[PDB]
Amino acid sequence: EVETFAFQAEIAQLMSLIINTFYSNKEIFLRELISNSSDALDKIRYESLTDPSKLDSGKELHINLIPNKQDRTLTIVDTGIGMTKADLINNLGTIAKSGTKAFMEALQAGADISMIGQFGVGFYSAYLVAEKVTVITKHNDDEQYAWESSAGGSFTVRTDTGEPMGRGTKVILHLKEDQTEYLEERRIKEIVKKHSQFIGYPITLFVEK
Ligand SMILES: Cc1ccc(C(N)=O)cc1C
Repeated sequence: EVETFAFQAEIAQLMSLIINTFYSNKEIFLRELISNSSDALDKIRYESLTDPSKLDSGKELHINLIPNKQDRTLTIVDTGIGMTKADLINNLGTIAKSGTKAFMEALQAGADISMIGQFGVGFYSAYLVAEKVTVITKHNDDEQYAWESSAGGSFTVRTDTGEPMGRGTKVILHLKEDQTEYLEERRIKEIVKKHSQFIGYPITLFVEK
């Protein structure tokens, strides 16, 4: 059972701008996704300070980066708070309508795409490098769901029958053919060191056979 939804017009416009604007500094997508993971880990940590059972679904608070050259995917995994089905549908837990409005006003006023995270819509920078994004998520208060979009104005949500996650979010980037540098260990290490050096959770870069 797959449900297909239309993006709000403003979010579709944000995604088309990200896909179509000439902008060479694409590597910032990874900083934005890691920042979102850190924010989600902060939320479950805060909840656990008054209710330790919030971590019954997993005590470890971490971020994993998993490149797969055979599938041409880069996956960002975190054990943060996750997202309910309602959160997924409501722009992955963001205020993306008002954030897009502010972002595009900033762009016409001199800003560049790298400042997207200051407007709460950094997730959509994934489309700088990915032709399709799949988001698998599990929140303590809901079941495990898969969101997916290749842009083009629509996204899908379905219950996920894949590997149970316990709690957290996996962002699977199906990379564009010309963006495979983001599967190379030395390139990922460079970006993490440049942009994510002060993230307060362990970031483990997995290696491949
Ligand atoms: C937009 C978004 C996507 C994934 C996560 C996460 N890693 O929980 C958080 C946000 C705000």
